[PDB]
Amino acid sequence: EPPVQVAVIGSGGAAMAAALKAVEQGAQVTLIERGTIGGTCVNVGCVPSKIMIRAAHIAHLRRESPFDGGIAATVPTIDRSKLLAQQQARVDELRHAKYEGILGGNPAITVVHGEARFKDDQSLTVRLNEGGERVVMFDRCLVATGASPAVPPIPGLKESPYWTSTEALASDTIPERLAVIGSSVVALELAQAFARLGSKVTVLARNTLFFREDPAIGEAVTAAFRAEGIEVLEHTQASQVAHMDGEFVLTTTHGELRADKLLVATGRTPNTRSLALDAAGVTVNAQGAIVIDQGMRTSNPNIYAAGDCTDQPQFVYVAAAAGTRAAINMTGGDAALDLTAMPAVVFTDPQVATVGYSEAEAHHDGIETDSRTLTLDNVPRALANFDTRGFIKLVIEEGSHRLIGVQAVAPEAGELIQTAALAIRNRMTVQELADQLFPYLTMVEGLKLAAQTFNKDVKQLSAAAG
Amino acid sequence: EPPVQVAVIGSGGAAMAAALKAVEQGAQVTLIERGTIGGTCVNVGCVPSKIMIRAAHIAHLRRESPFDGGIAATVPTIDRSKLLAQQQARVDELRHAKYEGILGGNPAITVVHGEARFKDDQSLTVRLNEGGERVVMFDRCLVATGASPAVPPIPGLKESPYWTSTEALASDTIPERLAVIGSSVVALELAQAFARLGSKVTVLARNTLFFREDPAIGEAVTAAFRAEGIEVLEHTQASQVAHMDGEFVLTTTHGELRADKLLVATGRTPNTRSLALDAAGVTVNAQGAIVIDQGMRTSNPNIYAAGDCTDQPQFVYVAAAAGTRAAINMTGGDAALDLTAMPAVVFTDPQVATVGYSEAEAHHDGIETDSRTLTLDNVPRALANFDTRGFIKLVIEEGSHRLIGVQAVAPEAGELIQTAALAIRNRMTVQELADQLFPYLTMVEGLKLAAQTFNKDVKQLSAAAG
Ligand SMILES: Cc1cc2nc3c(=O)[nH]c(=O)nc-3n(C[C@H](O)[C@H](O)[C@H](O)COP(=O)(O)OP(=O)(O)OC[C@H]3O[C@@H](n4cnc5c(N)ncnc54)[C@H](O)[C@@H]3O)c2cc1C
Ligand SMILES: Cc1cc2nc3c(=O)[nH]c(=O)nc-3n(C[C@H](O)[C@H](O)[C@H](O)COP(=O)(O)OP(=O)(O)OC[C@H]3O[C@@H](n4cnc5c(N)ncnc54)[C@H](O)[C@@H]3O)c2cc1C
Ligand SMILES: NC(=O)C1=CN([C@@H]2O[C@H](COP(=O)(O)OP(=O)(O)OC[C@H]3O[C@@H](n4cnc5c(N)ncnc54)[C@H](OP(=O)(O)O)[C@@H]3O)[C@@H](O)[C@H]2O)C=CC1
Ligand SMILES: NC(=O)C1=CN([C@@H]2O[C@H](COP(=O)(O)OP(=O)(O)OC[C@H]3O[C@@H](n4cnc5c(N)ncnc54)[C@H](OP(=O)(O)O)[C@@H]3O)[C@@H](O)[C@H]2O)C=CC1
Repeated sequence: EPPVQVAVIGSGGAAMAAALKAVEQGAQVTLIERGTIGGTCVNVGCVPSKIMIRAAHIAHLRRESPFDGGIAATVPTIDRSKLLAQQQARVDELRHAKYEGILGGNPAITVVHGEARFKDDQSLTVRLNEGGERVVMFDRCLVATGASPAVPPIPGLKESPYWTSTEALASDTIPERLAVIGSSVVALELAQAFARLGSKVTVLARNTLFFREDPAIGEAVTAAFRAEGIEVLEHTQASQVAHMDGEFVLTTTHGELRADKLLVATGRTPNTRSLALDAAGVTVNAQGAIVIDQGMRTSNPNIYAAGDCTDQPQFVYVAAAAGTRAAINMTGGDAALDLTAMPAVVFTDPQVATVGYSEAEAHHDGIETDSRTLTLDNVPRALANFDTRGFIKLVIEEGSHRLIGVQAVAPEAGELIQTAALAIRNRMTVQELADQLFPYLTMVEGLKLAAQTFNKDVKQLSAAAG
Repeated sequence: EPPVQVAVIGSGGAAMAAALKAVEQGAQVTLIERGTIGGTCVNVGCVPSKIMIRAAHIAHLRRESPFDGGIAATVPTIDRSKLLAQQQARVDELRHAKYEGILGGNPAITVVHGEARFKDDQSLTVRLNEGGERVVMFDRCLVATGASPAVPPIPGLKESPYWTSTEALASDTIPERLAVIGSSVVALELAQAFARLGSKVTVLARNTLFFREDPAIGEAVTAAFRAEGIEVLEHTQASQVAHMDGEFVLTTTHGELRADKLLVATGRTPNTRSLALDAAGVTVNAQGAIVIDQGMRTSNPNIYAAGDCTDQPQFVYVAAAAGTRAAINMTGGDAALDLTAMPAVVFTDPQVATVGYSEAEAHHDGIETDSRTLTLDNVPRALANFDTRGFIKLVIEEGSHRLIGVQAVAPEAGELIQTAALAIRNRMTVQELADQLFPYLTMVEGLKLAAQTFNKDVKQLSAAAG
């Protein structure tokens, strides 16, 4: 029973989880990474972005609050060089501790610095970063190559000095004027962060914000953004980009827009063109994403794929869960990833959080539904904070009354969404959820209150009644 | 089938919930209140305190943050007159909308302004606020008279101008120096609020903070308090209070302590001495609390009790839940209050939150346990915030591995505790909890990470792995 030889391409959340699990299951791992160890999350994604957003939150609350009648506010001076140094130090520390140190301190793992492609379904050719090549033979291989920022084909954009999320996060100055092309998670998390740290921000949204989500979400976020001075140009696209006399000049229907920096946040495409997937019989879809089943199996039985390079949702917790289960299956087990109560959080303020079905998604799947939308001016916590921006929306199956989805725009929406996720996992009805005790003056109490509106008027119920 | 005549004494969370439910069940309610409509929660409790604490939070973050290297901070000027006006306006608005307007706009409810006592088990004598008396006959009666701040018998205290929570919340100035006697929820929520709004605060704790809770809680809170300049004198009591030359002078073992204002927060005693409970055969315990079963039944079958005047936990959500169920039982039903997954939240920063059993409580009930304590320096969200004060502690039944309690000291602990409450309600094991997807970079993810440490090393696991 020789150790199974497992090859892993990448070192992000999917690859790390797979490598560690494979080792735990008795395999010898060869991990190939072309760039910085740790991939997107630690280096240019979740961690640095959430740090910058937290800095932004502090800046914002120093600038303004619902309590300014009685607490003086100031325009705080911002030293982005110091903020960036702090951010990078945590990134570097986490990469060393949770990635480099975990791979380096493990004798069942060989790390190769190079770019891999398939030679056949049992071997990779690696172009080594120090030059030349090496062949890596494997019994099983996990492709976990992630994704990269997409670039729309706008004339003049390619040759201009524009930013993706990577360059934005690595910037050592807050630009006076920031233009943002895009209208989803990356665009809006970063637009609000930059605005709060001092930029005059203009968002060019080709449709409306969060266009593919329940429309209540985009409506609430758009209003929030406008309320703190972020310009949101809906149904607006740039037809030309130019960079002249040190600034960006964007041609749009709304007229000419000028800015010091331009962030383009228009999706992330799977990193698969360099892999020679045809050499291993691994099928992709029209977007270039590797097609997998619930066991992370590709069209080739020796090759698995996990994370953003596949057709599954792009979140680090999905990538990791998928990597872990791919490893089980590569080492003789039988695991499947279940996404039925997969929550998602957008780190704007207020936060967006979702889990399960929107009304529209349920209808498209042939489910009969009812819903209730509780505005935050009904939530004691929001009233005590004097900030009632947002809502909590509950979606149920008609008849069974089973909770099947929740969408919320609220401060701490990301915290309360997990109570909704566990309710859905446990197949609870809204009456059962409403019957549980919740602490008074928490945002999560809003789930109880929303659940109660399926049977009675919120305005006619007394404090913590239920 | 004549309408059942239900009398309710009080107008707080228990009484309101009962009155409304009784009416919904077809009864005619006579509600007797000696003071301001709405009782403790709306007027002098939960609502005004959480408002003041939120004001304090803004003041604090304007003063200091983990991002001060790159974001300038100031000592904000505080106008407590304006803050108090804002606070009171929300209190007054909520009393009108959720209490007065709900009672006044209901023809099945008669409100009597006076102090009730029992004449016998079918009638009350009410001393009317406008003078004279009235007898109220009833079929069933709910006693929901709440509690009042307790006063320890310290020489000189009684005749000094000290504060309870009521006077503290109603104060129009921030005192330069505030002394606090007490070491539990009221003392510590208000001590930190006043400190953050500008007071130099000294807490006299007769033992340690949160003495009756898992000791990890008090340790974390004490450290937090000291870290922001609140003096915590453990194992310290005042043996004499004097008020001389405009200031309080407290004699203690640590020597003489002087302050401008003194808050005494040493418990809340049930309001039952004025009720003539012996006239109706209603038994109290040694503390004066009305003894009730899970159906809120007293020793007299026609008389029920709910909220802080009983021996059940003192929270507005318990009082309301109990009032609602008492009403069901007063109108021919069969309901019981289940407190097995009753969460609790303390609105310090970081928050304290608990649900279910501590290790000690489990052991005292004959349950065999294991536990894990995850320090917050292991939680991505806390690391991204550069604030790793606190912990998340999980308690399980040995063998079954069922989660039976959670104690947490963390920002947003009150939000994440509800996920723990639902896990416990649904009888989940820690492995089952750990197997659920949680969003990355939320505080609630900490529950997943803690759950995972029952089977493996946190430090050896990669980002969002599970
Ligand atoms: C700004 C930003 C913020 C985000 N915030 C969040 C968040 O808050 N929460 C959340 O859940 N998700 C977030 N995401 C998404 C999350 O970061 C990704 O879903 C997750 O990191 C994907 O992990 P992965 O392992 O699939 O890929 P990656 O982490 O991208 O790793 C893939 C690795 O493979 C390497 N590679 C590619 N091709 C080859 C090859 N041929 N040979 C060798 N090496 C190769 C790449 O260099 C890369 O290091 C964010 C993303 C961005 C961009
Ligand atoms: C500062 C503070 C902060 C708090 N914060 C929280 C929190 O964040 N969350 C939480 O869950 N709980 C909190 N509590 C506790 C919560 O407020 C109480 O548990 C809850 O309000 C109790 O409700 P109740 O209906 O039992 O009594 P109450 O609201 O006290 O109502 C009792 C009423 O009966 C009246 N009354 C008494 N005797 C008679 C009589 N003989 N005749 C006529 N009328 C009478 C009283 O005047 C009073 O209005 C807090 C308490 C305080 C003091
Ligand atoms: N908190 C978290 O969980 C985070 C997660 N992520 C992950 O990364 C993924 C990628 O994020 P993101 O880049 O925001 O992309 P998304 O795939 O979420 O959305 C694509 C965005 O690009 C717009 N778009 C596409 N093409 C064009 C074009 N030619 N011109 C103008 N706009 C265009 C879309 O507009 P329209 O909608 O109108 O079509 C939409 O706003 C996310 O979906 C998420 O899974 C990223 C950051 C944070
Ligand atoms: N967020 C929330 O849920 C809130 C809830 N409440 C509710 O109201 C209740 C009452 O709160 P609180 O007044 O804090 O009382 P608690 O009953 O929680 O605690 C009593 C406190 O008084 C101290 N004490 C008692 N006698 C003396 C004495 N002679 N000298 C010095 N100290 C003394 C105790 O010390 P030791 O512990 O050492 O014995 C302890 O600190 C709470 O238990 C809670 O149920 C109140 C505020 C907020």
